[PDB]
Amino acid sequence: LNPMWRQGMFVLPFMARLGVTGSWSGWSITGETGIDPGFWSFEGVALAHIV
Amino acid sequence: AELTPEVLTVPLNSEGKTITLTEKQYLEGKRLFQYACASCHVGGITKTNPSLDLRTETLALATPPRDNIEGLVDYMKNPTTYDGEQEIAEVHPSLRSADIFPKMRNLTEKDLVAIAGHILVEPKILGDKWGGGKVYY
Amino acid sequence: METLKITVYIVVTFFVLLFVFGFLSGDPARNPKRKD
Amino acid sequence: MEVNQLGLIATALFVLVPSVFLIILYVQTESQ
Amino acid sequence: MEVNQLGLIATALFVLVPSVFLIILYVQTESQQ
Amino acid sequence: AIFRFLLFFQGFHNWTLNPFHMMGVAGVLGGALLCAIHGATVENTLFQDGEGASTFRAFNPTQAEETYSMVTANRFWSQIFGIAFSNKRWLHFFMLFVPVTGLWMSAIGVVGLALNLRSYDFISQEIRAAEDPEFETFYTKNLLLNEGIRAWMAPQDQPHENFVFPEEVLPRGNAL
Amino acid sequence: ELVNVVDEKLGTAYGEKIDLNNTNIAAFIQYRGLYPTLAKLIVKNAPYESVEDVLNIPGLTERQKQILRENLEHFTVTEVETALVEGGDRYNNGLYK
Amino acid sequence: QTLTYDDIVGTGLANKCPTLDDTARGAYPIDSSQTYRIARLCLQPTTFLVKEEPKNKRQEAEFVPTKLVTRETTSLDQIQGELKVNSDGSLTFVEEDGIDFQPVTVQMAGGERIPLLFTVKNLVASTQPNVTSITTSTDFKGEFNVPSYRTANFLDPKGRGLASGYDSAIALPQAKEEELARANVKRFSLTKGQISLNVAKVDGRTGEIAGTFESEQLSDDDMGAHEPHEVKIQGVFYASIEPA
Amino acid sequence: IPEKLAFYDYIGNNPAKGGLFRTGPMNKGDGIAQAWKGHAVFRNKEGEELFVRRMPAFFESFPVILTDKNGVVKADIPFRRAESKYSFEQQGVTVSFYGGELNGQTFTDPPTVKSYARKAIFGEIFEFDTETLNSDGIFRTSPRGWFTFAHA
Amino acid sequence: IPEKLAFYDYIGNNPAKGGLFRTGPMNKGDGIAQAWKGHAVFRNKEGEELF
Amino acid sequence: METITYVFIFACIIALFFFAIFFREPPRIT
Amino acid sequence: ANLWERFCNWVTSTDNRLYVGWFGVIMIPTLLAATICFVIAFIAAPPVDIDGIREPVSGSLLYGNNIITGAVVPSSNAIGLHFYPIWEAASLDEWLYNGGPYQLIIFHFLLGASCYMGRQWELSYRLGMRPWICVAYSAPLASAFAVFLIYPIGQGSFSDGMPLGISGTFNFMIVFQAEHNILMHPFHQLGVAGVFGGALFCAMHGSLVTSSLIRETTETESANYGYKFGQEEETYNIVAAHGYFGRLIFQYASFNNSRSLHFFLAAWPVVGVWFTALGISTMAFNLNGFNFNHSVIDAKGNVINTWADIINRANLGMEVMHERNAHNFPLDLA
Ligand SMILES: CCCCCCCCCCCCCCCCCC(=O)OC[C@H](CO[C@@H]1O[C@H](CO[C@H]2O[C@H](CO)[C@H](O)[C@H](O)[C@H]2O)[C@H](O)[C@H](O)[C@H]1O)OC(=O)CCCCCCCCCCCCCCCCC
Ligand code: CLA
Ligand code: CLA
Ligand code: CLA
Ligand SMILES: CC(C)=CCC/C(C)=C/CC/C(C)=C/CC/C(C)=C/CC/C(C)=C/CC/C(C)=C/CC/C(C)=C/CC/C(C)=C/CC/C(C)=C/CC1=CC(=O)C(C)=C(C)C1=O
Ligand SMILES: CC(C)=CCC/C(C)=C/CC/C(C)=C\CC/C(C)=C/CC/C(C)=C/CC/C(C)=C/CC/C(C)=C/CC/C(C)=C\CC/C(C)=C/CC1=CC(=O)C(C)=C(C)C1=O
Ligand SMILES: CCCCCCCCCCCCCCCC(=O)OC[C@H](COP(=O)(O)OC[C@@H](O)CO)OC(=O)CCCCCCCCCCCCCCC
Ligand code: HEC
Ligand code: OEX
Ligand SMILES: [Cl-]
Ligand SMILES: [Cl-]
Ligand SMILES: [Fe+2]
Repeated sequence: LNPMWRQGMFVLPFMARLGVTGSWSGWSITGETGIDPGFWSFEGVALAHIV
Repeated sequence: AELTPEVLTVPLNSEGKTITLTEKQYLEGKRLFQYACASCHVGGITKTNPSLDLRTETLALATPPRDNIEGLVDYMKNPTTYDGEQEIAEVHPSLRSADIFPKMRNLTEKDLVAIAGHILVEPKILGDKWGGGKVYY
Repeated sequence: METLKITVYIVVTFFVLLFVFGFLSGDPARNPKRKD
Repeated sequence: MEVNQLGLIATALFVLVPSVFLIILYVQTESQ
Repeated sequence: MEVNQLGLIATALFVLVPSVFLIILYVQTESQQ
Repeated sequence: AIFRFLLFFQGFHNWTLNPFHMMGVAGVLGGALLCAIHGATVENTLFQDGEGASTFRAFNPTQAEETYSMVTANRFWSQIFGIAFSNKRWLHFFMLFVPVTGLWMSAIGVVGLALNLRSYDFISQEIRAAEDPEFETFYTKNLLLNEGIRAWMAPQDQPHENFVFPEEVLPRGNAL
Repeated sequence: ELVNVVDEKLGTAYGEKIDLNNTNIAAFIQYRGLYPTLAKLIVKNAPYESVEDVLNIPGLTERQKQILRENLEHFTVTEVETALVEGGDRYNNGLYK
Repeated sequence: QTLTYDDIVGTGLANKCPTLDDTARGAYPIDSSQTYRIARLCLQPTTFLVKEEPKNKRQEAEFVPTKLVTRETTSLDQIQGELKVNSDGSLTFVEEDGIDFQPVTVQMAGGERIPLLFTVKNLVASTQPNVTSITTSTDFKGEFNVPSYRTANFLDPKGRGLASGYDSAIALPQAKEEELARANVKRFSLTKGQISLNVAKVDGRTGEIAGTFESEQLSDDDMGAHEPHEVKIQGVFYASIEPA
Repeated sequence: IPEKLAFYDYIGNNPAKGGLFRTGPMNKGDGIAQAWKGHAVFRNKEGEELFVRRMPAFFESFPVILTDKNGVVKADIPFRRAESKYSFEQQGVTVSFYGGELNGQTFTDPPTVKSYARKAIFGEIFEFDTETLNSDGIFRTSPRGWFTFAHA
Repeated sequence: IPEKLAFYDYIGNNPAKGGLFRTGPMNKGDGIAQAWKGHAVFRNKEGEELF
Repeated sequence: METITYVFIFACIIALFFFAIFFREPPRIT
Repeated sequence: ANLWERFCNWVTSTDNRLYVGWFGVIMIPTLLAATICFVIAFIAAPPVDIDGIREPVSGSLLYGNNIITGAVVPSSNAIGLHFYPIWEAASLDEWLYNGGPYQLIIFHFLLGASCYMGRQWELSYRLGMRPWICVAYSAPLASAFAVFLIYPIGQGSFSDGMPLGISGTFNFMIVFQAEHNILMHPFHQLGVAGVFGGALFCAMHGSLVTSSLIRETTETESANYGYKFGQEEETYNIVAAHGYFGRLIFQYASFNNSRSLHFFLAAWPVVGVWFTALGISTMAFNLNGFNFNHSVIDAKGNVINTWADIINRANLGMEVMHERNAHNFPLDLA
């Protein structure tokens, strides 16, 4: 009932569209808790663009 | 104010008899208290057991009452717990235990009177401060 | 974590060796007056 | 009136930033 | 956090107004020489 | 007595949180740094003007020539720190400016404290902390320190107020 | 509804006598003969339904009963309060001097 | 063979309950005449599960996994107590004493720290009737007390407490107090927990037993500030029995 | 007693109670005063009249101590409870109001009585609207204060 | 009927219901959706169902 | 918003560092 | 022309915009590591259990801090002086809770700062300079060692080292005053004298030189343009400056030797700061400030309070309140 598109997320769905789904804090946008996304998490993608 | 004979007059025993210390006695008892006792009893408290202090009111409720020269002299020779039930020479400095508390070795009978007298005089001078702890520093 | 530890050990050793061998490579001589 | 709080800053900056840009270009044209 | 909402325009103008004044003065110096 | 004044201003005025005090601190420390760094620089870019190992002798107060190399000093600092002075006049004016400005700033803060116009609190922190007993910052921790100081020092330091605080009212952490 | 139970307990006999079910052990130094031996025994054998229950503590010498008897009038009992008895707080409540 | 202090120290082995060999599948007989005690009971947790909050109607939450952030400080050990024989052949262990609590903080996905007092305080656990032997299928089931994670002297970061501290938000002198009541008035929860010990190994010679445990308790409520979470704990245990 | 006179006898109107970055009108802090609640009179269980020691301007916070006409402490709100002697509960402190909104009312339940005691350290007790300006409860200085600061 | 599916049958999630200067997330308008209240069936006095 | 402001100002100073070092007015002897 | 000799020649090159050098081979990485971890932690680290009591302290902007209150929080008292690199944690989540970043930052920074001092010697040598600027910098550097390493060693824990925060700095110095009465310690007194005097002498020297600049410009231009970079003549008149200052006090209280004067400028603050660094470093071993508590008594034995007793009252209020849930026993021995 509170998906990303209700929350004004614009780039989150572009990361999700191609496979990035989880966060370093351990949640996934699919609702799965406890995933280990690796480096290529939302946070790691952002960091890479900054670098 | 000054160190008059009234302040220097303290109970000798439970029966109510008294004794008037000289100033020399008082000063000598203070020094011997620093030498032998203050490492735990600075200010009239007890660092290793703060529930028991050297205020006259606490000593009066001790068994054998210790609010007097005789009570205190005896305590320094054969200390008991507050209710009198067990002797504690093994963990409290006393003449009985000068083997393991060597500062007590060189203490004469009149030294003990001086120590005892200082303990009884000091709350008359400092009041609440004596045995009150940091709150009164 | 062990991979990370390995990496730091190797990174650190590498830099410490640069430092030691750097200063053993005739450092007194790298000045603008009397080189020896 | 329960207006949008960021409206103030959006308006302020909307004015300030382009105006300052024109003032910079104008003042340095004059001094050459 | 429940901060003063004007703290932001206070901060923005505090940076912006004096900075712009220095920038103006420097650019017109450079195009003198 | 002055030490006591410093401690008063912490417990009562929270003076360390005052941005006018903070600029003063930067001025005093900035001046001390300038002092040590300028003296050191001059002494370590001296021209060899004499044969002796005491370099002091090799100065004449009437000589027209600079006694140290501003150019070597400028290269040194440009390469150690990235920027360096190039103008001896600006350098020395900066040394005047920094500690003088710092002290003027703190004077202003003290004027505010004449009125108890303190930089005591951050309102946003207190609102959250009041509502959220797990929120803790170094800011909240220092105010508890300030509160210890006020209650423990005021009876003796303000005798004319006849403050009597019984033991049970003194704020105290555990055991201590 | 939200009340501080320890404040609330100060408004009971606890606030005026030695409560055998709740009061920290250093309060037994206020009367003679009680500390440490009897005070130890009282605390270990709490709770009590009556102040007179203390005298049925298995093992009292007749001297100890007479000390308790003397002192009954300085004693009270109230319901055990978890906040005062958890944590070992009846032996050390973090107050020293 | 056994280890010295200097062998253990720094290894993490101090936080681990003793194991039994996998050959230890005997049985320990009970003489309803004799009396017994547990001389050492050791609970070592391996897993911490928290129930989530599912927001919508009749979905009911799941137990999700968590990350331990407080390190090897989790085990209960040196617990001792009566092991009783009841009229009906059941055994009841009554906890007398021991190191029967450890504060633990685990973290949930999303960053939320969840602290809890992992405990078996006042544990009374009973077996089935007609035991007469502790075997590799004996189960203990019981319940224990979970006192408040902080005790009454604990002062919050604005100095408010139960047995000590301020009784108001002193930094908001003229604020409305009603909204602050939940945070200004500390209370001291005391809740029950539930545990199952499943014996899987038994050394009939030495009295030692070992198995698996699962317990269920509430987390910290910060002296009434917020609602607790439900917590599930899994691990291994070891006990030593003795004729008393 | 006119409400206006009573409102001067209240520390929230004291210009030395503000802060440098506590901005805006005094109403934004304690709120908009609506009414005098009345004059609070504290008595202990023995019927002695007790007096709240007033907060001096220097103190951001201040304890709650009650004194008799002689200055002898007879009640307080304790920090450490374990060894307290002067709690409102132990001393049976009550509060009665004369004048104002609460004239003729007596409160006996300790937490309500402590509540008014915490306000009496500020002097006379008032009712404030805090919703209208979303007042945060923290004292601000007056124009007397801001003018002096600026001009000095 | 799963909540997810019902939530799609709601005009508040139709992207053609907004406005150019109505800013932010959809949750700043109708709110953060919490639950399906259920499917409402309207009847008249004669028991006939109305839509 | 306050977090963004703080980090923005910090970022601006770091960028200023870069220009003051690498794009300074070069000191030229006389 | 050998590959290693080429690298060595780039390392020590005097033609690099920033000098690298051998000390810099260590300094660049370790300062980069410290700086990057600090920036990220100050912005986004979660709360850290500094005193080991499971009482986490929020220090970062994202968890409700501002610039003044934020800090990278010292590592947990539970760790003491144990080494807590990342690879010793079960997870980064754990390392964050216990204060690992603080250890990473301070150890890299101390190394990098130590190499900073060496780099100052090193370029001085390559440029044909005298060597001792790095000796001046040893005063600040020793001071950082004191509050980040020495004091934690003596007290047994990095949880009592200075926080990397503005308000944490203040917490540190308040609690230092209650546990050590630093104000009454003569080495702190000398540091105040080095720092007040340094500012004084900074102002003096800058105003005296500025007072005696030789007219080289008009009223309508900054006098700064009267000095040109690398001119050989002095730009002020030190004999005019000596003549003013020696009449302001008396003649022999004024320098007429520029070399002595600038040496004095260097010596005074450097040495007062050495002592204050030494002050922190010896209070690390609990040789505390002077104690005049109850030193004055009257003929009866009443205490007569002095301002030292008033200080003590303040110190007590700091002692009894700090780390308010962390002490179970009556003496705060470390
Ligand atoms: C200024 C000019 C100077 C010029 C210099 C030129 C510039 C050079 C560019 C440098 C830029 C530096 C950028 C550093 C960013 C740090 C990234 C970080 O720390 O990110 C690290 C991430 C963080 O991981 C996640 O970290 C998370 C941390 O959570 C925390 O963080 C969350 C916020 O994200 C929430 O707050 C959450 O609640 C909180 O707990 C969780 O713990 C996850 O479990 C965990 O996966 O790790 C990972 O997954 C990724 C990597 C780990 C893989 C594990 C294998 C071991 C790794 C070996 C690699 C060593 C490096 C090689 C050296 C090479 C030498 C040739
Ligand atoms: C890093 C630590 C640090 C630093 C550098 C400073 C720096 C400063 N502090 Mg802060 N301070 C700090 C920490 C620090 N403080 C802390 C932790 C506290 C506790 C809250 C305080 C509390 C504090 C207070 C309470 C005050 C300061 C003040 C000051 C300023 C003093 C200015 C000065 O030189 O006065 C020295 C005095 C003068 C310059 C006045 C005139 C002196 C004349 C010329 C004397 C001439 C004497 C003559 C020669 C004869 C003497 C002879 C005799 C000695 C024998 C300065 C900005 C003061 C301030 O801000 O004032 C505006 C102030 O009142 N500070
Ligand atoms: C003598 C000047 C003066 C005085 C005493 C007042 C006093 C007052 N005004 Mg008024 N006002 C004034 C001038 C003045 N005003 C001017 C000139 C304007 C036009 C901008 C206004 C606009 C105005 C408005 C819009 C409002 C007031 C309001 C108020 C009240 C509360 C103000 C407050 O919160 O202050 C807060 C004060 C501060 C936060 C202190 C600022 C300190 C600055 C930041 C220091 C700068 C330091 C500097 C950088 C130093 C470094 C330099 C160095 C490096 C060289 C108070 C009665 C308010 C009110 O209640 O109205 C009904 C309100 O809403 N005033
Ligand atoms: C491809 C462009 C794009 C798109 C589609 C979005 C889309 C979105 N953003 Mg994002 N965003 C973008 C670029 C974009 N963003 C950029 C570049 C930034 C940095 C400034 C942001 C910063 C940002 C933030 C900070 C936030 C969003 C949020 C959102 C959501 C709400 C948008 C809203 O209310 O707009 C409202 C749109 C308007 C009011 C329209 C402005 C157009 C006016 C008419 C100006 C043009 C007039 C022009 C000057 C005329 C000149 C005439 C002259 C030539 C003659 C939405 C999903 C919000 C959200 O929900 O976050 C989760 C939010 O908080 N965005
Ligand atoms: C990521 C996030 C957000 C991080 C946040 C981190 C954080 C905590 C940051 C907070 C920052 C913070 C708020 C700082 C507060 C600072 C503050 C109080 C500001 C003070 C402002 C103010 C104006 C104060 C008034 C006093 C004042 C004017 C002080 C100025 C001090 C100052 C700049 C002094 C100089 C310092 C300095 C290093 C000088 C070097 C000079 C120099 C290169 C000398 C070398 C040199 C010497 C020679 O002799 C010669 C011959 C030559 C040639 C030569 O070169
Ligand atoms: C009725 C009855 C009974 C009453 C009678 C009472 C009575 C008669 C009273 C009246 C008394 C009377 C009539 C008057 C006479 C009184 C009398 C003469 C009293 C003396 C007054 C007095 C207190 C004076 C104050 C003394 C004072 C504070 C001086 C201190 C000196 C001092 C410590 C100075 C520091 C100097 C120092 C070493 C260096 C300065 C720093 C320095 C590095 C400067 C930089 C610098 C220096 C240079 O040099 C040059 C070149 C340059 C470039 C440069 O950078
Ligand atoms: C490996 C080494 C890495 C070192 C990196 C350090 C780089 C940072 C140094 C400062 C760069 C910016 C200086 C710009 C300004 C700058 O370009 O000044 C350049 C200026 C040049 O002086 P000149 O004498 O050439 O100029 C005189 C004439 O212009 C007269 O008009 O130098 C001075 O003024 C230096 C003294 C003030 C310098 C104080 C700077 C230190 C302050 C640091 C502030 C930190 C706040 C941090 C908050 C987050
Ligand atoms: C120097 C010779 C002295 C003297 C004259 C006294 N002490 Fe001590 N003291 C210590 C402890 C732990 C206790 C409590 C013992 C117990 O009851 O368990 C005491 C008690 C006393 C008392 C009785 C106080 C009372 O209220 O009855 C007296 C009169 C007394 N002491 C005198 C601890 C220490 C020390 C720690 C090593 C040392 C040293 C001393 N005491 C020294 C002395
Ligand atoms: O940690 Mn920081 O602080 Ca140096 O003492 Mn002990 O410990 Mn804690 O207490 Mn006081
Ligand atoms: Cl603290
Ligand atoms: Cl402790
Ligand atoms: Fe100079």
